[PDB]
Amino acid sequence: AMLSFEKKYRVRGGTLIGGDLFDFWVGPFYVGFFGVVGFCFTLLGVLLIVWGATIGPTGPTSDLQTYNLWRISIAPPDLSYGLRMAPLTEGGLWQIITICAAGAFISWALREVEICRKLGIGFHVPFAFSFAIGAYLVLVFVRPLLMGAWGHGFPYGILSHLDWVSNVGYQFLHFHYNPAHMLAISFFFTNCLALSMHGSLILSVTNPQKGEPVKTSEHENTFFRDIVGYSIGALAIHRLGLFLALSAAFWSAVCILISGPFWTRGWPEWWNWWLELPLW
Amino acid sequence: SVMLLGCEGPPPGTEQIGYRGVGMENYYNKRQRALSIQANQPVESLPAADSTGPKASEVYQNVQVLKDLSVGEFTRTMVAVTTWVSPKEGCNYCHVPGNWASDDIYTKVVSRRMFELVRAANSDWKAHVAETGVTCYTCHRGNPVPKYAWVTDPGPKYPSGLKPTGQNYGSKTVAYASLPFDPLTPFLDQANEIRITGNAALAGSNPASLKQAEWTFGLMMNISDSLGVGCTFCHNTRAFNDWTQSTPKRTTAWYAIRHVRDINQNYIWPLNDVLPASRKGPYGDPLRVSCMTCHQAVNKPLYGAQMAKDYPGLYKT
Amino acid sequence: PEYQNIFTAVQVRAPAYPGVPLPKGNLPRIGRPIFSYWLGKIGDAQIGPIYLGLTGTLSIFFGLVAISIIGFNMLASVHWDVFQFLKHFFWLGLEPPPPQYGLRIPPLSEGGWWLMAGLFLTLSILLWWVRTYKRAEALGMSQHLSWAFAAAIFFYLVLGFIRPVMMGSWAKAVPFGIFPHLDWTAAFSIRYGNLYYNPFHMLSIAFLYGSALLFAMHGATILSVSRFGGDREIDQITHRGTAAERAALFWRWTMGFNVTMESIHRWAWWCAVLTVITAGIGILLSGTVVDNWYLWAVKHGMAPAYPEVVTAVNPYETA
Amino acid sequence: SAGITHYIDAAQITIWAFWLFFFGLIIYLRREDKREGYPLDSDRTERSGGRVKVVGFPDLPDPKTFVLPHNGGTVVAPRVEAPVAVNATPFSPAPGSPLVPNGDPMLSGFGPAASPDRPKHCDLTFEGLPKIVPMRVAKEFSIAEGDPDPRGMTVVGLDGEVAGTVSDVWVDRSEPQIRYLEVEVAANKKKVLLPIGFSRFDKKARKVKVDAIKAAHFANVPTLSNPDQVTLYEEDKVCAYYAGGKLYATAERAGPLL
Amino acid sequence: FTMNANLYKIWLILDPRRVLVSIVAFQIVLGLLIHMIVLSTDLNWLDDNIPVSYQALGKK
Amino acid sequence: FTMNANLYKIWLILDPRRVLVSIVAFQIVLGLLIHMIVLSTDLNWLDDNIPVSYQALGKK
Amino acid sequence: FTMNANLYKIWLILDPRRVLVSIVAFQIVLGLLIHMIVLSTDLNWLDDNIPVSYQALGKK
Amino acid sequence: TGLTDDEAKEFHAIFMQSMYAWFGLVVIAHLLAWLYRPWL
Ligand code: BCL
Ligand code: BCL
Ligand code: BCL
Ligand code: BCL
Ligand SMILES: CC[C@H]1c2cc3[nH]c4c(c3C)C(=O)[C@H](C(=O)OC)c4c3nc(cc4[nH]c(cc(n2)[C@@H]1C)c(C(C)=O)c4C)[C@@H](C)[C@@H]3CCC(=O)OC/C=C(\C)CCC[C@H](C)CCC[C@H](C)CCCC(C)C
Ligand SMILES: CC(C)=CCC/C(C)=C/CC/C(C)=C/CC/C(C)=C/CC/C(C)=C/CC/C(C)=C/CC/C(C)=C/CC/C(C)=C/CC1=C(C)C(=O)c2ccccc2C1=O
Ligand SMILES: COC(C)(C)C/C=C/C(C)=C/C=C/C(C)=C/C=C/C(C)=C/C=C\C=C(C)\C=C\C=C(C)\C=C\C=C(C)\C=C\CC(C)(C)OC
Ligand code: HEM
Ligand code: HEM
Ligand code: HEM
Ligand code: HEM
Ligand SMILES: [Ca+2]
Ligand SMILES: [Ca+2]
Ligand SMILES: [Fe+3]
Repeated sequence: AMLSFEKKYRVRGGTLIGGDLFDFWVGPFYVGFFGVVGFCFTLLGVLLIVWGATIGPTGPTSDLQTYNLWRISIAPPDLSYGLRMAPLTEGGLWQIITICAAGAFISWALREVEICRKLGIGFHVPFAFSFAIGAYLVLVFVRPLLMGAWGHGFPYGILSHLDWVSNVGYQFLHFHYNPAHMLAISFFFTNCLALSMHGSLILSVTNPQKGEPVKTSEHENTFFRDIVGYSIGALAIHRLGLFLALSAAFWSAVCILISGPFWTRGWPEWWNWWLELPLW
Repeated sequence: SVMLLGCEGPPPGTEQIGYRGVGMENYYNKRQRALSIQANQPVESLPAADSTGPKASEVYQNVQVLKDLSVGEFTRTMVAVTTWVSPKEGCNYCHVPGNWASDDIYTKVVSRRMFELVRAANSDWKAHVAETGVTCYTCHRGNPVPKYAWVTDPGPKYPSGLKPTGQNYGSKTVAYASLPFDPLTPFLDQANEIRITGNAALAGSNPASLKQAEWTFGLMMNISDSLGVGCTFCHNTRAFNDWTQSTPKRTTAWYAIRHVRDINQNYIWPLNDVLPASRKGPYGDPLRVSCMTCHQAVNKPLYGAQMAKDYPGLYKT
Repeated sequence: PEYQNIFTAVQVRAPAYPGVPLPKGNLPRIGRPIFSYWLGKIGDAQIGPIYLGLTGTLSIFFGLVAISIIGFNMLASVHWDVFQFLKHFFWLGLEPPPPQYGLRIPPLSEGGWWLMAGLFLTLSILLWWVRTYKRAEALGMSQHLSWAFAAAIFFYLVLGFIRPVMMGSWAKAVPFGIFPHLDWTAAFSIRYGNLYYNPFHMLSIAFLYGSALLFAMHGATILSVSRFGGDREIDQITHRGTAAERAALFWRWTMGFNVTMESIHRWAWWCAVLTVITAGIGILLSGTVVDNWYLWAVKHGMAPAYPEVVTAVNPYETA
Repeated sequence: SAGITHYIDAAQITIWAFWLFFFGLIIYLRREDKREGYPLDSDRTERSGGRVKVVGFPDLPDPKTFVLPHNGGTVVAPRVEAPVAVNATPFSPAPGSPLVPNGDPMLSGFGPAASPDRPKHCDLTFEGLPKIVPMRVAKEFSIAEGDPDPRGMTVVGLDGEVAGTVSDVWVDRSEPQIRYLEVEVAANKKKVLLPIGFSRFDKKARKVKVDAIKAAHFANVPTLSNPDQVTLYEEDKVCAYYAGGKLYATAERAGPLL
Repeated sequence: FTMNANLYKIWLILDPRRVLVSIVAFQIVLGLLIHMIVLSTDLNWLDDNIPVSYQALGKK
Repeated sequence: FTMNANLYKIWLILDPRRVLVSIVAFQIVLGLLIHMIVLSTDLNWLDDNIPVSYQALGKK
Repeated sequence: FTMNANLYKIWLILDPRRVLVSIVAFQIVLGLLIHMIVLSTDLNWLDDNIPVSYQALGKK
Repeated sequence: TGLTDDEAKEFHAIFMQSMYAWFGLVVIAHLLAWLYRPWL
């Protein structure tokens, strides 16, 4: 099964590892080396995540053990072990499962890599996706490492990983005062401000008023030049966006990292350096 | 504006407060904690006394509290006090050259109260102070006027009428936040309801104001930086008001929130009548007490330094 | 200038393009276009001209009043001491009217200026929305931007119009302050039992996230395909091209399915516009319909269960 | 989301109200996601999904109508497009398997080098002149005050060897920018256009580096009909040729690294 | 309208349509503003004092 | 009249469109920035002293 | 330079400056990584003992 | 710029009389208030 214009693109080659072997397409997907890899992590983890719902906080017969997607949770081991493997039951699952996350995320990127390698397109997507993965490598590896405990990670619970975000947040009082955190936020907002703007314009030029032709880039420019003056540019936005997106994550990564390993006091207070400046 | 990149370095302290992976964790700077302890050390207790001889009220004529004690013990409790309060100005601080019993110098008068004050704490408010207790040092730490004392903060400057907006200024009171920054007076001094977290699922039951919660947040901030910890310490942020979950400390502090009131409402406020100008705030109110006063940025004053135990005169007789 | 279609290596310039001809009644564009080598090294270099009619002028003047009022009071609290002004800027802010006024018009002192500068900022946006509507039809363009901007405005008014007024107190309104407004959202949550359990608030995040996600994909993809002219979406939407012709295959092979060059922009729209949609709601429900989203969740068996390794007593029931 | 409900309230009476609108909007989208491509071609791997179906969850939408501008035709979405051609053989009789390019993959016009037959016309500006044209016609366009001039630089190649020298660059009237480079191949002495996307600069040695194809490949690059304007048809078939290099310019590239 | 004589020359340099819209708008705000800045202070005529309290004879 | 001697040559380098427009703005904002700040100041006139509080009288 | 006798051949495969500078960094990141890892707790020569006591004694 | 000496001096003149138009109308303004509410 291929698209009206797929067949003429399914070329052989452009593989990183053992490509020729797994070099083929299963439905609308691609496999190759990394293709099989990720899968070997998917079920090996996805099922473990289910095994957690099965087992539960204490036991499968317990009253805590539930199957409500909301209440489901897979918390990491205590901070006692630090950088040690805790019993599969007492934190082990999380630890192992997480190792499957990196194997899924990273491979998924690597897989995208050669996938682009075949279409001779740019490696933008993967490189971009890297950040997302990188950000993850911070909320589970980097941070915990400089904190000396794999238990610093976040629980794998649809709603469970929100509390971990509330505590660690208040752990520094009003977590709204974090420099990197603020900055990052701005980006997330700008980004959304960009999408709501980009996507909108396109549809507003290719589907104008009734009895009207498809506008051209000639309009797009003027449009935003008549509401606020300047127009970033066609691909410019596709650049800007990509930027915001990544920047949003980057600055965020920093945001949490600095929180703890590089600062134990309360963020609201950090801003004091600006106050204690010999100028006021 | 700018983004932080590391004013403190790794690996920071760690203290697992809640169940594995609940977010409830304490992270403290290693070095800082060191310096804090070091510079925040007590004073070795004085040598034990004979505890015999005659009684205080026996020989000493003008004694209203330390009577129970003997001479050596009382002479001792007189020494300690001088080293803890005015080790700088000697005994002449709360007395008159010769008149070991005169009550002309205000420093004495208060000292009396302050005495009962302390005792009370150790004798009737043990759920808070525990079997440890507090001494004149805990607050005075060797200074006639406790460094960490407070007063009704005036706020920002007078725009000639619209000045009431007392929530726009980073006061060290609230950990450099932008809250009212003066929760000590309305709470630590008064008794304004701190609770605002609705106890019912749907609306129509709790009339609490949004500003109100900002106020509580205020106080909490201040408290948080007083003991020098993170809310995780007392609670699990997803249950700011569920006690069934929140932390033993949460309650312990509860009592203090009043032990402080007590200390201001029944001891520190009355003495204002005799306290001089430099001891009175702009609003005429006297320097009161706060969690910051004792704790001074340490969950347990002097890191659990048990001083009062070695001083029997510092307990209700 | 690393070329991954990141920075325009070599720029060129042509006579200032005074926009396209507008219809009858629409004032002629104004402003001598400017050129910036640097800025242009990011995207477009030419600047302006800009349109400014009734609605426009009426807007730029309107909201410019609110800003002044705000910045004014800010510099007012600091006792007009710029020194301490640029110092406490973040902290400084125009606080709302005290609860001791409900909705009644307070004196310029106790909350007045806020309200005033508020209505001037409320209409300033509502008016600006029309300003955009006038820039769309004047070019035969559609109103996808207004529709979105509307959605955003919706949530904007939820923070004052529909919710506060529905509560009967100007107290439940965000203040004019960089930092203090952070406390607002900080307090609001605390006041209503933790927005983490608030359904809509979550749904809205899925967008603040999704949004960032998509553009990270799109903005990127278009570039990766910028080689095969993937930036010129317009002529791609009309007559499909090679850019969009591989641009999809990628996603398809990667995630299974995919959409068209046009299609996607539609997803993006609904993934962004729906953000605030789930915003104004999640807040329109809070305070009025619900008061404690935590108990609300567990009420519906949402809130997860955690062992009890730590617990505190309750001096209230005891005493 | 629980299977059984014992609690009722307004908050929840609006939540489902959303999911319905959501489950609906996601479909609205899907429909649109099929205005280019579908129906599929084969059955290599029977459409995968929680619920198979003939052609996806949502039935194909109704053909939209696009009125191009003045002096233009009309486009419909979706549209019944005639089957294309594949200049490659199946690497294996097993479905999904790739198709090996016949002859010189550098010009086999398959995969990386493969490009659809775009309209054999040319894109225009708002008024009607060919949008993308050479500076030899753009009497107004000039190199940004300061930025180094490309016209005159020698276009190097993958292997490193020089392939030719730039004789002019193609600017864009509609959107001020440089989109192509009128390169003058040395071998064939012909004039082929070079796309920005593949065009790299080394202002130090006055060059336009290209890792796409070798210097020799610049020879047989899809020629243009009119040297005073680039046709959309060719335009897309142009920069596509370079793509091949991205995967054919060297046996090592297509070959595995580990 | 005496000085009107020499003032007529302004129309030759500035676009009349501008000074009109700029002002028709400028007054818009000023008006909405004054009643506001005033009603919020000197006399909140609407419901601060006179006439017969809508609260007294009203609420009861 | 003194300086007005050679000050005419000014318009020869500074366009009138410029001055006229900016001037209006400055004098507008500037002015409003006076009744404003000064208003907030003691010599307020709307609700400071007189008219002596009638609100209190008429209201109730 | 014992094994260095036949190890010269490794250069036809590995680029010259490629692994050259590719290691210059490696070293760096390692150095500070180690000055760092060691500093954290084992031996904190900076502040831990003497011949210091400059601030504790000096400041006081 | 954009003009010669002629048109220039003419503008300056009328432009002045219009400026003294303000100062006078504003000074007389201040004075009227100065009498009523004395600042300082
Ligand atoms: C009391 C709580 C505090 C608080 C505490 C914290 C804490 C604590 C943290 C944040 C973090 C973040 N906070 Mg905060 N935060 C607060 C209030 C806010 C507010 C607000 C308006 O009030 C906002 C907008 C934010 C915004 C943010 C983000 C900038 C940041 C998440 C960044 C990110 O992009 O990760 C990007 C993404 C990822 C790491 C995940 C990786 C994605 C992977 C690779 C893909 C998964 C695929 C999956 C398996 C497949 C699904 C498909 C199915 C098969 C169908 N916070 C309050 C004040 N915040 C976090 C942060 O800084 O991170 C850097 C963080 O740790
Ligand atoms: C970024 C800072 C915090 C964090 C803070 C928050 C906050 C705050 C919120 C979420 C929310 C969500 N987070 Mg989270 N989250 C973090 C890290 C993660 C990671 C990760 C791999 O690291 C994952 C997979 C998730 C997943 C999720 C989703 C369940 C939920 C929807 C978000 C969204 O719409 O994104 C945009 C993207 C998409 C819609 C597309 C793909 C996402 C899909 C729908 C989620 C699938 C996850 C699945 C249950 C995992 C198991 C898969 C098995 C194969 C079954 N979070 C870090 C630790 N997260 C929101 C929520 O409602 O939680 C209940 C919310 O409000
Ligand atoms: C401790 C505090 C709580 C919390 C409390 C709140 C509160 C309270 C709210 C949110 C809301 C949101 N939160 Mg939250 N939030 C927390 C933690 C998080 C985290 C996190 C990772 O930890 C994340 C990712 C989020 C994410 C989000 C977003 C989904 C949502 C913001 C929508 C938005 O577009 O705003 C940006 C956009 C707008 C306000 C609209 C724009 C309107 C117009 C266009 C602006 C006018 C322009 C004007 C002219 C500008 C001139 C200015 C003048 C100078 C004055 N929250 C913590 C748990 N969150 C909002 C929500 O939707 O709740 C349901 C909200 O109200
Ligand atoms: C402060 C204590 C006093 C008081 C003292 C003063 C004093 C003192 C002054 C005013 C002035 C003013 N006061 Mg008062 N005022 C008080 C209470 C009030 C109240 C009130 C509701 O209580 C109001 C509404 C006002 C209202 C006003 C304005 C009418 C006026 C501001 C003019 C201006 O800045 O133009 C801004 C300027 C311009 C737009 C441009 C310059 C004007 C030129 C000359 C004309 C333009 C020429 C152009 C090129 C030709 C084209 C024509 C058209 C533009 C198309 N006052 C109290 C009682 N008031 C000022 C005034 O009226 O000066 C005359 C002034 O000096
Ligand atoms: C700066 C980077 C931005 C970004 C970009 C980005 N994301 C991307 C991409 C890019 C460029 C892709 O190419 C890729 C994609 O969609 O490819 C088709 C993707 C993607 N971004 C995704 C999600 C995602 N991105 C996010 C954020 C961002 N993505 C940033 C804004 C977020 C959040 C939290 O806001 C989420 C949730 C996925 C839809 C997809 C990647 C899918 C993938 O590679 O999955 C691999 C693995 C599996 C399918 C199996 C996992 C099972 C494991 C064995 C267990 C792991 C357990 C897990 C850690 C527990 C999670 C529990 C939570 C519910 C608490
Ligand atoms: C309780 C109960 C009864 C349960 C029943 C359970 C049952 C029945 C289960 C059986 C059903 C099963 C097992 C189903 C499994 C389905 C699975 C596993 C799917 C895996 C695929 C997967 C993880 C997909 C992730 C997709 C996600 C989350 C994408 C996020 C971004 C997003 C909004 C994408 C949608 C729009 C698209 C496709 C964007 C990509 C895209 C972008 C970004 C472009 O820029 C672009 C440019 C030019 C042309 C095309 C495109 C393009 O397509
Ligand atoms: C002196 O200043 C100078 C001249 C130098 C200029 C400088 C100005 C500066 C520096 C200004 C800075 C401003 C800043 C930093 C502002 C920051 C604002 C922030 C952070 C705002 C954040 C949130 C604001 C919100 C959510 C506002 C919501 C407002 C609403 C909902 C208003 C509603 C109003 C209504 C409904 C009015 C209704 C009319 C009546 C009341 C009559 O209906 C009964
Ligand atoms: C070492 C120096 C000091 C000596 C020798 C000393 C001695 C004494 C003596 C003998 C008495 C009881 C005498 C009587 O009233 O008849 C007494 C009482 C008292 N002293 Fe001191 N004193 C010293 C320092 C201080 C200081 C620094 C303070 C102040 C904080 C202080 C506060 C008091 C008070 C308040 C009483 C009365 C106690 C009561 O009411 O029961 N003294 N002191
Ligand atoms: C029993 C031991 C204590 C003695 C003898 C003592 C003595 C005194 C004296 C003499 C003063 C007046 C100082 C002056 O201004 O000249 C004073 C003030 C004060 N004391 Fe104590 N005190 C004791 C314990 C405490 C404790 C435990 C606290 C802490 C809560 C405390 C808090 C204060 C405050 C807030 C003031 C007012 C500030 C001031 O007077 O300058 N004192 N104390
Ligand atoms: C900065 C982080 C903190 C925040 C945001 C916070 C917030 C709150 C809130 C909202 C309440 C009111 C709950 C209700 O409606 O009943 C509260 C109460 C309370 N908090 Fe915290 N808190 C923080 C840190 C702390 C810490 C560190 C302690 C411990 C020393 C503490 C002790 C208490 C106590 C004892 C009460 C009950 C007060 C009463 O009797 O009304 N809190 N907190
Ligand atoms: C209202 C503000 C105050 C709060 C919230 C507060 C809170 C607390 C808490 C939570 C603890 C237990 C710490 C732990 O478990 O490690 C504690 C201990 C203690 N507090 Fe306070 N406190 C306050 C004010 C004070 C004041 C004014 C004094 C001074 C006289 C004081 C003296 C002590 C002492 C001596 C201990 C040690 C008891 C022990 O070891 O368990 N506190 N306080
Ligand atoms: Ca506030
Ligand atoms: Ca004066
Ligand atoms: Fe796009």
